[PDB]
Amino acid sequence: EGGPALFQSDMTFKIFIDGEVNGQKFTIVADGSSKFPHGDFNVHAVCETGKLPMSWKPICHLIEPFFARYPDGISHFAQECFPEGLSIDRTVRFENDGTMTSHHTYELDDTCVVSRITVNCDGFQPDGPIMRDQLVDILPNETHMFPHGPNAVRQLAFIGFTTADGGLMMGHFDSKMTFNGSRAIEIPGPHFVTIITKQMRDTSDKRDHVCQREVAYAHSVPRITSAIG
Amino acid sequence: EGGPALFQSDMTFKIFIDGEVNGQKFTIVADGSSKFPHGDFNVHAVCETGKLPMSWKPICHLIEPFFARYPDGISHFAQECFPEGLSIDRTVRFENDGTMTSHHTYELDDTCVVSRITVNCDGFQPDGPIMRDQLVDILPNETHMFPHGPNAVRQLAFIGFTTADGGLMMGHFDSKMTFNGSRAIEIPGPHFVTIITKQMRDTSDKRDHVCQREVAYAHSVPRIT
Ligand code: NA
Ligand code: NA
Repeated sequence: EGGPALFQSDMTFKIFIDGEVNGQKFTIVADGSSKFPHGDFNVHAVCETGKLPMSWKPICHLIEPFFARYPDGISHFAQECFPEGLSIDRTVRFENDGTMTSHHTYELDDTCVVSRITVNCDGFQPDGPIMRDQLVDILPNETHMFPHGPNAVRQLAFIGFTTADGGLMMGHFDSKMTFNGSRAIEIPGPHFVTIITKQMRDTSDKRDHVCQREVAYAHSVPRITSAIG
Repeated sequence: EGGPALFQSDMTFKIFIDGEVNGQKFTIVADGSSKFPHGDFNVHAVCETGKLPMSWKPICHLIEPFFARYPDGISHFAQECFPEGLSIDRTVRFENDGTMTSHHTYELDDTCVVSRITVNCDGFQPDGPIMRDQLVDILPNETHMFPHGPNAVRQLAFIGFTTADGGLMMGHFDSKMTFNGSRAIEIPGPHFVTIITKQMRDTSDKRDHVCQREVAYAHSVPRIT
């Protein structure tokens, strides 16, 4: 078919993030694993440039759609896309402050997916909860997957973050995933992928790092036909 | 006695929509019932000005949040608002198209809920998918509910409609539900309400007649560690 074939074993992945927040460059490298059947995976992320000038929380969606556990009967696009891979173009528009714009590419290196991401963060308030690291947790969410022309899928999401003063920071996530090949590919119908994300500190690592576990799984909701069933 | 105690019965409801779309005034008088434990209900939507001048599709959300089946661990704000009732302010932004701004009030009549809605449909493309009635299916969605201050909840959603050309027109839905009381009211934490709707264009006479079914229920999602 046959991308899903390749992902039937336990994979590794490596992430290279080249970023810019308010004219200030930063670099994040990450690695982790996803044991079959997937949909529950951990990543260790380190800031190469010493200290991250912002909250690690908004970085969560940067540090693997092919690792979400999909169901039998919904087509797993991210996985279909290999070996030739896929690009992602993504904007996160945070209400009353900055926009995160990223470009991703994914290559398959045996049982290792290599991810290369440039990210720009502009218009972020230097006093705000993101720059001042006042973000407490990442809200779970129901992202919405929509077929998009012949080579793409579109992921729309509301990503919310709890602040220190108990309020809420809301990002408008819009993410295009484009298949790199020219061959026809199966494009899944409208569905959902649920994403729950927790960021933790490992006492082991002295570096500016996070460990991050994501539980992600796809699902659909039964359409009604008057009765329906 | 307030809140969900009022909803422990079977119930009807009534909707009055005063609207306009790029000038064209229209009134809708929808009516329906919902049956304990609710979460699945029908509405009979009747235009009192004859022809609805745009698709009936984007009107789905206009034609009952208290009729969602809420599980036990999740506070049902829409119901807790009663008797005092609830007001709603709602914007829906269509990519490359117009914006529905609506304002709803709700009032309890023992076991009947009265809905009073105004809605401006503006900036809509005169030849686009909505005005040309080119939208086939209303896609289902997982609306996101968030606490919004001491007396409100915010509902965010992407409401997709499939077009004639087979593609999808996307609505960015932002709706603020505010308790109209001074009394203290529980605000639920972040959750979701799954909404599934099916629309049908019931036997046509001097008026646009429309039937709609909606399954709608609230849920949380897992948490880690
Ligand atoms: Na599919
Ligand atoms: Na609750």
